[PDB]
Amino acid sequence: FDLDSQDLLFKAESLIVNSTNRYHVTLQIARRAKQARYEEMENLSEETGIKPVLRAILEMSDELN
Amino acid sequence: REMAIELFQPFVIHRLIKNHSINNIKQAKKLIQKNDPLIWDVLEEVIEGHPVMLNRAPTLHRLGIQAFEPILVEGRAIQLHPLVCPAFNADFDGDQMAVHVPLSIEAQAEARMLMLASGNILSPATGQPIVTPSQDMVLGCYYLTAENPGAQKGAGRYFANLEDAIRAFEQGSVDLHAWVWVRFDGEVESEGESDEPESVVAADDGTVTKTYRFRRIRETEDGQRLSQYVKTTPGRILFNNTVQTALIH
Amino acid sequence: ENVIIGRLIPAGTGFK
Amino acid sequence: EAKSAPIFRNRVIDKKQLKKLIGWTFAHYGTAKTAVVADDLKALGFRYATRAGVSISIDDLKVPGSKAELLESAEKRIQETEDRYTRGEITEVERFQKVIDTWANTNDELTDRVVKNFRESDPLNSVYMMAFSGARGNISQVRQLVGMRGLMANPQGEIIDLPIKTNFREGLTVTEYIISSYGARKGLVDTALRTADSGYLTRRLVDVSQDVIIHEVDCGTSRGLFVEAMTDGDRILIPISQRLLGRVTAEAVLDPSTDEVLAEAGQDINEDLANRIEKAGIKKVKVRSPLTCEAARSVCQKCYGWSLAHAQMVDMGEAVGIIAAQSIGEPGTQLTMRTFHTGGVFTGETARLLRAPVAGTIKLGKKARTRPYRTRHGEEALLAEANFDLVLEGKGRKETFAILQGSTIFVQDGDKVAAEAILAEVPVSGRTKRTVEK
Amino acid sequence: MTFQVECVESRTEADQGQYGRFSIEPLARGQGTTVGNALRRVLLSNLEGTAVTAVRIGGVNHEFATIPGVREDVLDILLNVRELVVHAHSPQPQIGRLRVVGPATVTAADVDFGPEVEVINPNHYIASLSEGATLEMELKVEWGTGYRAIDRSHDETTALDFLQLDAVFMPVRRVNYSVEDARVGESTAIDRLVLEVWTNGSLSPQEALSQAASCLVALFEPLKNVS
Amino acid sequence: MTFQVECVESRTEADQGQYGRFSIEPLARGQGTTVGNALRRVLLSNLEGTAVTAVRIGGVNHEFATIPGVREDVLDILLNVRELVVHAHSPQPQIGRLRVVGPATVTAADVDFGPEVEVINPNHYIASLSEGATLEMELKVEWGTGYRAIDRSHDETTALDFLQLDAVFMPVRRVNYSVEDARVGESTAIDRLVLEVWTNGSLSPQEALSQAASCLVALFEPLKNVS
Amino acid sequence: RERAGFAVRDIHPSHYGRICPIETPEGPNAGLIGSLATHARVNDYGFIETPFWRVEEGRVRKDLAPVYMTADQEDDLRVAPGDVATDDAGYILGTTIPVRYRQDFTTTTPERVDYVALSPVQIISVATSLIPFLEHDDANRALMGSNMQRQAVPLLRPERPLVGTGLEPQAARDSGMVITSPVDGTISYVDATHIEVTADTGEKYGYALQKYQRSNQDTCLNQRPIVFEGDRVQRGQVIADGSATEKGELALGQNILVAYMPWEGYNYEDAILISERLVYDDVYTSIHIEKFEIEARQTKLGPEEITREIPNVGEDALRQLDENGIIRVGAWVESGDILVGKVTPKGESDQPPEEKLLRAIFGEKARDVRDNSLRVPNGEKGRVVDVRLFTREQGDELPPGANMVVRVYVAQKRKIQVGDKMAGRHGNKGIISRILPCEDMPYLPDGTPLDIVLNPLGVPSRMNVGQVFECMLGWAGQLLDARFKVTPFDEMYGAEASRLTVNAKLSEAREQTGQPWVFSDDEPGKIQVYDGRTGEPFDRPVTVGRAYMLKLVHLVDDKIHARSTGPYSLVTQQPLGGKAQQGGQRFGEMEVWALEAYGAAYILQELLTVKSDDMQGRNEALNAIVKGKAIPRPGTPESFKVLMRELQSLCLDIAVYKASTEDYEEDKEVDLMADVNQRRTPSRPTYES
Amino acid sequence: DLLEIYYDYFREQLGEDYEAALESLRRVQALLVNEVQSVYQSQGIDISD
RNA sequence: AAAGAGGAGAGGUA
Ligand SMILES: Nc1ccn([C@@H]2O[C@H](COP(=O)(O)OP(=O)(O)OP(=O)(O)O)[C@@H](O)[C@H]2O)c(=O)n1
Ligand SMILES: [Mg+2]
Ligand SMILES: [Zn+2]
Repeated sequence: FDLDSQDLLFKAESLIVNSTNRYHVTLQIARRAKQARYEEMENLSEETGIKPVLRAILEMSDELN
Repeated sequence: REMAIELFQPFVIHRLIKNHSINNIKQAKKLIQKNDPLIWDVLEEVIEGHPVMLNRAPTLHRLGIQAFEPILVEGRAIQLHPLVCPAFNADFDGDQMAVHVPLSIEAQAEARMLMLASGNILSPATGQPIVTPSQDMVLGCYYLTAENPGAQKGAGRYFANLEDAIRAFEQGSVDLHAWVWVRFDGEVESEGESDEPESVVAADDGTVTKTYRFRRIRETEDGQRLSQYVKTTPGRILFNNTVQTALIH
Repeated sequence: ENVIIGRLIPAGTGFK
Repeated sequence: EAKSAPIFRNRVIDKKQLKKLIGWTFAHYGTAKTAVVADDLKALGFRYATRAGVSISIDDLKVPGSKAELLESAEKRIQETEDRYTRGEITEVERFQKVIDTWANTNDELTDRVVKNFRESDPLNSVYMMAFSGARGNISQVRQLVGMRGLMANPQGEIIDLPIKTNFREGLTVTEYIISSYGARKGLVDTALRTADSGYLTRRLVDVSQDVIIHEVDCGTSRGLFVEAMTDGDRILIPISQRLLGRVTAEAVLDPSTDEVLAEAGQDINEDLANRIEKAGIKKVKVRSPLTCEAARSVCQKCYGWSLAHAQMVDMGEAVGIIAAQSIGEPGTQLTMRTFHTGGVFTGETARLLRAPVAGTIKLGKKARTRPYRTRHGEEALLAEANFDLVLEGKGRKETFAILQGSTIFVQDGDKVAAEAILAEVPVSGRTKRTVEK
Repeated sequence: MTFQVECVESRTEADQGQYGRFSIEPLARGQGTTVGNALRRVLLSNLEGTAVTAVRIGGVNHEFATIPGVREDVLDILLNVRELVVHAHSPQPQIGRLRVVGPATVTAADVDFGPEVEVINPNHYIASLSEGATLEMELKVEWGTGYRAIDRSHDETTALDFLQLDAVFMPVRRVNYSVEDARVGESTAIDRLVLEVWTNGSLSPQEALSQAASCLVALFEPLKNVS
Repeated sequence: MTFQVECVESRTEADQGQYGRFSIEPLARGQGTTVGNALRRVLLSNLEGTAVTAVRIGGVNHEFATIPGVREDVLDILLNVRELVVHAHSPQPQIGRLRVVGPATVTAADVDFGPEVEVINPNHYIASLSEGATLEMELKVEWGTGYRAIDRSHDETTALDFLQLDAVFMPVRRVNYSVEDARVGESTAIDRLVLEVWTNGSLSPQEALSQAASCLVALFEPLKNVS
Repeated sequence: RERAGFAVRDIHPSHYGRICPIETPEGPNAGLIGSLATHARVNDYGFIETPFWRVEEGRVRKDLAPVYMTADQEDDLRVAPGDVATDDAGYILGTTIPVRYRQDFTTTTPERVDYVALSPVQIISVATSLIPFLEHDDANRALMGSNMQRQAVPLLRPERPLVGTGLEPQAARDSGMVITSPVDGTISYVDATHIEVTADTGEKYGYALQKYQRSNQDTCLNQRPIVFEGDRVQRGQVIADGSATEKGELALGQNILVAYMPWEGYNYEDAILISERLVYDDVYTSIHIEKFEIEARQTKLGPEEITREIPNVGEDALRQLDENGIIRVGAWVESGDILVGKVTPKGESDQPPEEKLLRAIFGEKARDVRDNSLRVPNGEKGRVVDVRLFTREQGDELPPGANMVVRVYVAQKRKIQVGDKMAGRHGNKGIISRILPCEDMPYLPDGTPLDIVLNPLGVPSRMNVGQVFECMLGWAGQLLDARFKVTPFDEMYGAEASRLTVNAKLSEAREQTGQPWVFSDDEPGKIQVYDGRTGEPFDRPVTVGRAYMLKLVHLVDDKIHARSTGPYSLVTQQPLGGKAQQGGQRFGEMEVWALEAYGAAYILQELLTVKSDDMQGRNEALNAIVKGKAIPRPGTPESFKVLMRELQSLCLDIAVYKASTEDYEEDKEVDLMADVNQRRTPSRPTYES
Repeated sequence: DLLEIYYDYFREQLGEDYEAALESLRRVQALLVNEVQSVYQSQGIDISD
């Protein structure tokens, strides 16, 4: 695939750096992943080939732009 | 694979029911027990993106448990990266390790963002590095950059760029410990370098050449540099080029 | 004490 | 993550340089580049370790050619001491102490000669290369390989007066093997019997402070602690720059030269600020400490400071008591189980000797107050009662030395001291060890 | 025997260099190492190219080795000339003349390399000139293989008319190879070979691979007639 | 590109192996290693051969039994017959039969394979029998390359009471080579390669060299077309 | 153990020559168990004696019936060690001899000496006496080597060492597997199970041999002949030997080619890289035998029966059984195969009684039995080599309450693989991490690939340099076909005895073979080595030799374990512990400290409740995972309730209370042992529907 | 007894006992920390304060 | 539908 784990590591590091607490951002990521999984499970099929946690990391890093 | 097929059973059953529609749980269990080739294709993608926790028996500090990303191997032994051995205090002469699997999404997020083994760089006891090369990497880097009065073939040659020296070395035309001059513009530190210009030569049109023990600099009339050459060894060039290249990717 | 009864510890992600 | 270019290191690269490079990379780029840099360095080292073809041989272990004369001088001194004891001029304790000191000094001189010979003869020897590059070995094992084993210790921790005068390349005798069995037993008993004390200590430490958690941001306190360097006489054992990293100042810091202010009140200290403070004098600094926090819980975020694993201020909700307990209790337990790595040799720690560089006469001073004294080797000397200065005059060179209180002097005023002669001795301290019955 | 070759990615750099990646699969358990090593050894040292071998600079003082009006001395000019890339279409040597006057920046596009020799990169920096300065130079090219060093003349020479330089006739700049698993399912051992080639520009990676393969085939052909 | 290959020495050991030495010259500066290492690698791993893969003994059904009157047990007999050297002229498998009675020393000379299979060493020790003993055996022969381990997956019990063996098809025992300088006064760096082959006996060294050269040519040929 | 002091774990001066000072356990009972020395013996009172030779005026009388002495008899005499050198086995050389007087080491002139020890190796035990060049090693490594020499596995075709010490034949002989000829005659009959010897007079002697038997640790005991028919033998000659002995000598390992250099990271920390020839040449291949048992009891409801008619099973599961229902000898079995078919007549009552009573009244008797037959466990396979059946009416003493016993024996062959432990005699151990094809290993100037590559970094750190001596002597021994034997403490004849001996042997081998590359004068122990992947020589010559290596009983096949869900404990309702019963791994308090220091609270909470003993949350979590939904929040673990009941049993009033939110109302007690949700709570997690 | 000496001296020197207790405890704390750190530094162990 | 319950000794490996 075009998405390697190195990019996810850099994105996670960037998410950690631009915040005041690591525990708070961990909780936010967990909440977003749960919401995304529930949305997937009740409608359509979506690009299921990515875990919800990775999806949440990707959207949260893209929102930084 | 024998451990992985047992530690991840409910996820494999769920993926067998959802995709590649089988029927019910009993058929999936029969398929798993009979060892159909499809279950391995399912397991290869069940475990992708799921962290795992590794532990060694005497846990003296918080670095004795760490999270990794697994890949399936053939055999009956666990493979470990050499750079994390000193933190675990483990060598390959009889030791054993324990493996644990998180279940919920919160646990997976915590394992990825708090305990992943690529983010543990400094020591909580003292803010010193903990992932330094240890036994044979140190010996190789020492042999690469050492000195050798003997075996000096191709000494005195001149090069441009740091890649010409490497290319000439790969052809066998220069030795590994020879003394060569290379054109380099940047900050350089040497061992035993004299801060006083050993020779100064002033030429016409306001130019000056200053020669040190390991350097040769050309300057205009109280102005900027024009060139700088460094006297070094091909192995040191290899080391510094590797370090410089690694910091751009 | 939260370990013995099985609750979230008041440190880390279970702070609040 | 960018904007800093690496320097060209034109030198030999041992473990210390690699650690410095790793620290620099983490400080300047982040925690994601450091992993790839370490991976690349590991790959390069692995690739070029096998090209060299490093091996070990019997003829690679070089023994200095001046061992026999050193041994002969040692035996002459020991025989003099034993004759003196037999005549009836000293007791048994003084004889034991004298022989122990003589053998320790002989071993020290031998290992110095071994290192000098190894460095001068061939710098590409495999043993030298993989011992003094920081790869696996240490000096105490090369000493036994190519020097001499020395004195042993029994399981109770006491010294045996019969030394082993051979090394492993030459081969031991039956008596020396019997003697080495005692060190082997000492290590075996130490590994599994003494490890319970460290575990008990760390369990107690964990229990005493399991509820210290960061709950407050600031307490508003002007109290603090004074921090300076750790020295022993005129030698600095721990500098002040290492102790100030990650601490918050309780008061403004002023340069003793000008009116410039290096830091304000309530400012954390990074590496560069600590280096600037040390370089410009400054012997004491007042900092915020958890010993003086006024928080009505455990500690506040401002009185704690940095978190050493992340190189920044702590997060709210950290369990720092557990970290403190398992940071204190780990190294002792780990070191208890590594005793057998050196056999059972006795780790020497001798007194400090002052020697005359060149011949001359002794002038002494005017505040010199001394008393007759009997040393631990059975000798008559002088014990000092106050600090003074010793003046040694020569043909064209005059030197002065400072003598502190409590040290012993072996010379008087007007004597003709030869070259390389002992003048004074500072004995070892009794602290850092537990006192028992006699 | 029963393998396939594919080309994955190709680029062209700013300096007109070229890059190529090839995938070969499937092979027997150990054949990838032999194929890759033989290809690398033949590619890096057994191909023909052109290079500048002799130069002559007019208006040179034998002391201080400095050209009047030019910000660089002889050493830098000689180092910059050695990196010039040429491609000749004839087996006989040719000569080239360069004459530049006035304030200008000399470039490889200002060399008259006959009617057949071509300059791959016409943006190669050589030297800079100021007012009242002129540069007159002569260059000679040849054929050869590998990195040919010269005797007694590292770089710094200022004496005879035609200066002799140590040359590098190497169309291929870098070669890497790797072997990976291609089992697919559960069966005997199968591997796949990945090969990366960096070429200086006068050749394409596919052409270099074809030439190396032809050379190896010609090498190994006459050994099967002994039985 | 054009060179001469000659055979210098050829000798036979005690009817159980062959030795050959070859000289190849002239070559380029560094092509001796390139040719020699490839030849060694291909010779030692990528050659076909014949071996015994299954044995049937009357009165025995597993490998931990004994026969009354025979000095050895089944495991030793299986180990002895595993290292028997044969050469087959046809790709299809054959079946060989043996029957010996009385006080005797059973060697390999009394195995009837038929005119499609030849036994190389007829003095291969197998077993010894006392007065009141008999030995009856059947052997199977197949083609392959390398090392093959037994698999208990053939649920179709066609090989009833047949005892399967781990198979080793390697007809080349040892390979060595060296490079010498063939320069004669003139400095041109001409190489000469000397190669030595120790062969099991079912193949002569010339045939092994020809097969290796053919395999290498077939490997390196399909790369000359596009890339 | 608890009440033992500390003076009992030390070495006393009276132990010399009577108790070995090296061999001892390395656990909690270190220093409390010892081994008898080689030359020691016990008299009729219970005290230990040791022998000595007497000297007269300075001459050792080596032909005067050595004197055995006790610890208190020799306290008042000057006794010399066994390394004192004599001129011609006569007068003592030198002028200063070390002696022991009044339990003290002293020195004296060679005329006041009274007794001399017999041997320099009189101070050590049997296992420690098989290590050559032992005086150049560390004592701890000698202890480790002695310990590890007793964990070796007997091999298919053992080999005796090239470099020995001289004690192997006696050690092999004094243990009882070597058969020796008692007369001076000929050999009349040889067979794989019987040997006959006929003497010159005319009488005959017969011997039978063991064949593939089982030991206490599931190893193999086997005997094979050595002699041929019609051979002429002598007295004391060996005619048969055991599983772990060569022709009269102990043989535990094999001699293989070794080089000391690093590979591409595969020798990182005491890991081992080997070749593929060690696999397909059947080196380090061993045989193991296991036993399975079954019995037929008599319950109060009715006796159980061994039969073939197993209810509710396919026909493919009964192919290998015969008549009675016992597996046949010579069959190949995998996991799940049926060895002995046993059926139990049991009347369980778990169905509505209407159908059962109707069938009983109508008749049509059918199978009301249960199947609990004997099956091979997971991860086992092999051949069936022996079946033994014991019953009544046969003169058999069966256990009371039983009617039949069946025993089955299964044999297996094992080869070396990744994850197995290897070691030598000098304290060097390692784990195999990679197996290479023989065309990738380094090779010699002869063209021969190597067998094993060892990291040199571990030689000076562990301080065991006797292995280099051993390898350099084995190289010459192989090149010469000599099989030398060396006695420890050989420097009493010179100054550099071992080095000079090795150098002389190597030079002689170089002269005899005619190959100049086998020995070098600038680098005595080093040879040039080439790379099998590229054909390029390495920068410097490396050390090459022949090493004697062993394979230990710690194999990775008996160490891999995993679990998802299994049995639980009766009281605490926590997972069981143990490999043999599908047990879980313990999460101690140190790991809890580490997880608290990290800050991961959800991981810890899920570990403590859902995965261990929350009887209701286990099934909810399992079914939520299966259905792909979220995992509900946990409740209260069972151990807390057990503790509360135990505390209340001691007449203590302990309870949990809920705070009053408002008003004057007092706090209300909470009932912990009550059901909150109307859902089932089974004993084990299950897949619903 | 060092604590008792400090308490008595500071109680006489100062007015109240709150400040005296604070001063005595501070001095004893500093002494204990320095002693422990020195004992640890005697070996090759490095720990933050 | 079923299926192991604890305890005590002795010996080993990180
Ligand atoms: N009573 C013991 C014995 C051993 N260990 C553990 O096992 C390790 C022993 O490692 P080992 O391989 O036996 O020795 P090392 O000191 O590693 O030396 P080497 O491997 O070089 O022989 C100890 O460090 C410790 O982690 C322990 O915890 N308690
Ligand atoms: Mg270890
Ligand atoms: Zn505070």
